[PDB]
Amino acid sequence: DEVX
Amino acid sequence: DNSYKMDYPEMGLCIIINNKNFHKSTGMTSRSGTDVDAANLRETFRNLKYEVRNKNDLTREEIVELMRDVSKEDHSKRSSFVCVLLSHGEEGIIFGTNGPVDLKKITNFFRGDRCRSLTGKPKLFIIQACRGTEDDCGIET
Amino acid sequence: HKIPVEADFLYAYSTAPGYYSWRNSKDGSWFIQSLCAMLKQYADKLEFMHILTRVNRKVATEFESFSFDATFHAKKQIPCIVSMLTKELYFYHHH
Repeated sequence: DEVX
Repeated sequence: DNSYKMDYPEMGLCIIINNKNFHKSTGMTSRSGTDVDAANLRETFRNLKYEVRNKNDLTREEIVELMRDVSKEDHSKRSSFVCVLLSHGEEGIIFGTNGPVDLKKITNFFRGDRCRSLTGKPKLFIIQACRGTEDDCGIET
Repeated sequence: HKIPVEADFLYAYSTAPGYYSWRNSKDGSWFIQSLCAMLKQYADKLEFMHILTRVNRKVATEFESFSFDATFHAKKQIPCIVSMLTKELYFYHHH
């Protein structure tokens, strides 16, 4: 999971 | 009267802007997984009978040019318009590979008075992008 | 005889104002994953706002971030439907  | 007329010859265009790689100055790391989204959206809208056009890694200038050109097309035989933006973002902003551009600049091209062939027709903008840096800790239910 | 120039726009934001939006490197973004799934399952029946409402529920309930960095761990997300639409939208047509 990564953040935009 | 209560429902948009969707029986024009074409459902309309589905423009997908898939930005994965950015210039270091943006400080944005490669958006791993975005190609999965792009492919998923292409198939999904294909099944809805939309004319899908995928575009990858566009600079902020290219995004504006693309939107301008698309808004200048004759959409008379199209029931609606869809634009999907996949990229980094901030509140009210979407990122080109080289920097930020206001979402308002993009959507304005399609205003009821600037894109006459889409007047009275649904214009959808689907935006997968950050709108700031706040996180939601949630609450147990 | 005239309609607002801002009318008939629908902005389906992946997240609420001011917030992060999550994307999984293997499966794609939570929002797009959910959007496509709900469209595939309900576009032949439900009105768009109702499909998007199910997307909101799917993203809100089935996803939670996992990170080795506690600062980005166990986070949640809710999409944001912004509608200036004046009519119901169905991707099907009764002929």
